Amino acid sequence: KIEEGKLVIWINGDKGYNGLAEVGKKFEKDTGIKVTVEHPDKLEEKFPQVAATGDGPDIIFWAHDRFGGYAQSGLLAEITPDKAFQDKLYPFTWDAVRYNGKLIAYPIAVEALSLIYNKDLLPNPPKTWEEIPALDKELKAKGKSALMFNLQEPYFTWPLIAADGGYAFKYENGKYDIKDVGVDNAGAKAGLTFLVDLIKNKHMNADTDYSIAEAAFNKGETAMTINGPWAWSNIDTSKVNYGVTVLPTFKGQPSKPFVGVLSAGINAASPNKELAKEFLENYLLTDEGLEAVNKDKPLGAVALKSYEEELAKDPRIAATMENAQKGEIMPNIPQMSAFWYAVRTAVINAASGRQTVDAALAAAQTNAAALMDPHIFTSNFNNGIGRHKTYLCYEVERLDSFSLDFGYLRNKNGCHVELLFLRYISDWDLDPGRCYRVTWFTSWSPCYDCARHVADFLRGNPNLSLRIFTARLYFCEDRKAEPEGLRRLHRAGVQIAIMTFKDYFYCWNTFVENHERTFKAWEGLHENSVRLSRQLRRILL
Ligand SMILES: OC[C@H]1O[C@H](O[C@H]2[C@H](O)[C@@H](O)[C@@H](O[C@H]3[C@H](O)[C@@H](O)[C@@H](O[C@H]4[C@H](O)[C@@H](O)[C@@H](O)O[C@@H]4CO)O[C@@H]3CO)O[C@@H]2CO)[C@H](O)[C@@H](O)[C@@H]1O
Ligand SMILES: [Ca+2]
Ligand SMILES: [Zn+2]
Repeated sequence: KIEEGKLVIWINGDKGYNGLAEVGKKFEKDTGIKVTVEHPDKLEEKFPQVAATGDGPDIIFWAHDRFGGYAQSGLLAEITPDKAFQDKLYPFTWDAVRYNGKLIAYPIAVEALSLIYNKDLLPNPPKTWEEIPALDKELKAKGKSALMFNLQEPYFTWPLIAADGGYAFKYENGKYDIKDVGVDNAGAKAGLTFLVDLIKNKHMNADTDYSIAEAAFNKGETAMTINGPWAWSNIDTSKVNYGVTVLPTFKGQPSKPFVGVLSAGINAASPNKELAKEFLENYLLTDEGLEAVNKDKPLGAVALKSYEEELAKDPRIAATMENAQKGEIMPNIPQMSAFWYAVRTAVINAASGRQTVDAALAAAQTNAAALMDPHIFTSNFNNGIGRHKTYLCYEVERLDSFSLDFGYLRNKNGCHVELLFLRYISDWDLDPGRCYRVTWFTSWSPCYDCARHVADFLRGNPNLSLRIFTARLYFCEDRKAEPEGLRRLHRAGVQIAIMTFKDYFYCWNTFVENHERTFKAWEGLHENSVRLSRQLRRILL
């Protein structure tokens, strides 16, 4: 449901979407092809929903942190720029859009948050966060506040949380450990506690959003703020005398903002994949293109070497790059949106008092995971009681071993969990140059049909290993076909086993929102496990 011979673009409203629409005009004049530029709310949320059915825009613009998700779902076309073009752009920006061995998007510009001060109210901006209270007291007397920034988005408070030692996923040896999450470590709590204490002590209000803070600073009501390049335009229009310096340090260490890389990706359902490539390579990622945009609203430090050398003379851009170096670049992995949704809830609740810092950050670590209700796990994985629904917990590892994703799903819409997993892993289109191992923890054995498709799919993909651990056996009677289906899976190389306490214990700690409560085994677990183990042993002979 996407029009051919036309380009629709989605970009966020805080970017220079008018500047971009002009590049679409130049492009239209030189080709005849119309270029619509829309900027819907929550476009980053809307895209995956529409794109999954063959609708959506041809090009989507967002920071790169959300693209691994889009790629896993099979929503992005593979971009393929020649070696000549890849030279035009800084190497490290290409690395930000590298996922699953492919390039998934075109990098446009590097964004990072900076401290923005009013020279008239504060000629010397504070070097530490700890001054801000005394600074706010000194200023409150004159009818002004010291600092105002958006507290409704974790992006803006992340620099303070990350400073003392908070982090998203541990990065070591070039890879990300998705099981080592550092949102609740000592550092995180320290930085966030400072934030809350500012709110308790009446130096910041908890309800301050983006528009409120932007209006405060642009009317000279608050001495400082914290924002990105995109904000500079309206500060100019307001004729405030502003500087753009380094984010203050916390406990001696620098604030570590998450660095975004504005990126264009192409809808895999687009018929206009060529048009999009032509537009992005030869009209936007040029000198003329980026300027048209950067004049509407600043991009930061663009990815285009030629045009960046020119922009880097700006002292504002210098500070941006200084903060970016101090900080880290955002991971692009699918876990990132979950992480962002989680951290968001923490800062809001901790800031409003609904929770304590320690409590909020605890829940964040847990929420960022795909976790089951404990009642649902016990209700369904009991090896003695047969519910009429199937649950599947899965882990997907890479044999280099190293885990890429873990989650759970249940049968839905008359669609068995086995076929649902097949779609999820097909859509992903894993790099066939490497080897992976899929592990299922399922509550029922697979029906006969699904045993075909899983066997077919596995002979279709020699580089995948499947291990199924099951709680019960479905229709393993002699007047049923299912028992052979388990042999056919076994012959396709699949390791089938019955779950045991070790397995239930692992699942309890991995796929369940257990609240630290220890796994209590049910009466008949060890007996049922033993009985079934033999019953299976009898099937695979
Ligand atoms: O929870 C309710 C909210 O849900 C939606 O917000 C989500 C996004 O969908 C997530 O992707 C994520 O947002 C990240 C964002 O992905 C990340 O790039 C960064 O965004 C910066 C961006 O780099 C910069 O260019 C500029 O646009 O500012 C952005 C920050 O505002 O950080 C984001 C998170 O702070 O998480 C959010 C929820 O936090 C939906 O959009 C919301 O309307 C909804 O309320
Ligand atoms: Ca760094
Ligand atoms: Zn089935």
